[PDB]
Amino acid sequence: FVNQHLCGSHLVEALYLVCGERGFFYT
Amino acid sequence: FVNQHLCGSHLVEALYLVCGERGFFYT
Amino acid sequence: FVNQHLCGSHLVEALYLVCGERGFFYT
Amino acid sequence: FVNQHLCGSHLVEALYLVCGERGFFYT
Amino acid sequence: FVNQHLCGSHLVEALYLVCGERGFFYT
Amino acid sequence: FVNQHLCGSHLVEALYLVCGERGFFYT
Amino acid sequence: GIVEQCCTSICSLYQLENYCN
Amino acid sequence: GIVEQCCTSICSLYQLENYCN
Amino acid sequence: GIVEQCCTSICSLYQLENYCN
Amino acid sequence: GIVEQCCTSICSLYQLENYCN
Amino acid sequence: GIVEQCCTSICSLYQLENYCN
Amino acid sequence: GIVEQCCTSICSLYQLENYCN
Ligand SMILES: [Zn+2]
Repeated sequence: FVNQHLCGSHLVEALYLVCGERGFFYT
Repeated sequence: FVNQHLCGSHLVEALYLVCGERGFFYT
Repeated sequence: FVNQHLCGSHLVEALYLVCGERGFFYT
Repeated sequence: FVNQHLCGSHLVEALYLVCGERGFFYT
Repeated sequence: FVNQHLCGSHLVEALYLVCGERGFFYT
Repeated sequence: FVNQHLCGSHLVEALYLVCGERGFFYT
Repeated sequence: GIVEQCCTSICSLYQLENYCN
Repeated sequence: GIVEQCCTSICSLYQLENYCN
Repeated sequence: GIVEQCCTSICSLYQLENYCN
Repeated sequence: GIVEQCCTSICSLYQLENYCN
Repeated sequence: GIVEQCCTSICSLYQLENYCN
Repeated sequence: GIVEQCCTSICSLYQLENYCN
């Protein structure tokens, strides 16, 4: 991952991609 | 909001739409 | 749903989720 | 572009790309 | 300009939709 | 992230998250 | 339209559902 | 139906222009 | 988790609300 | 490149096809 | 939260992974 | 290309970065 800001849907999508099956906590 | 099977990115997007900034847990 | 702006494909995605197989009108 | 049939959310994605804010009916 | 600017992930998604597995150049 | 096969949109989104505006060739 | 209600401003689920078939 | 013209059968992006509002 | 309740089983607005913080 | 053409300014579908491999 | 770290400011892959399960 | 390396085979972080320009 790198440089740009990540907000809204893009931040949750990046989380979904990076964490995968493990899941994540958007907080 | 119709009842249906929500999977992958769509489930993640659905949680963001419903919860928003309250934050949420995905497992 | 939550308190946030829904723009572009994100709004179309919201419609896709909430309306399901019934379909929708993006107008 | 020589894509075969578009189904589900993929068809919706294609509609927004082509139509944009002109709007469209997904039924 | 009923069609809006295509930036970031949205431009990459549009390129994939139009080009397919054959590939594309994001530059 | 998770060491596993990355295909289609998953791969295009991963390259954007990692490369960003640095650009990349999807072939 | 839906973009003025949900994108320019903030809309509720009720408003959004108004555009379902 | 857009599904028959585009999912059941192959359609081009330019063909979708006829489905815009 | 929510994937078992909403993807394998049928999802609903009420279920989604229960996973909000 | 395509970024300046489609993001900075507005582009058309054929301009995108110009960047296909 | 993650919003302050990744949306308000720019975060790294490591920081982003702090929120995985 | 990257498709063959990451989709047909397995590739990690430093493998995707190798494809950034
Ligand atoms: Zn966006």
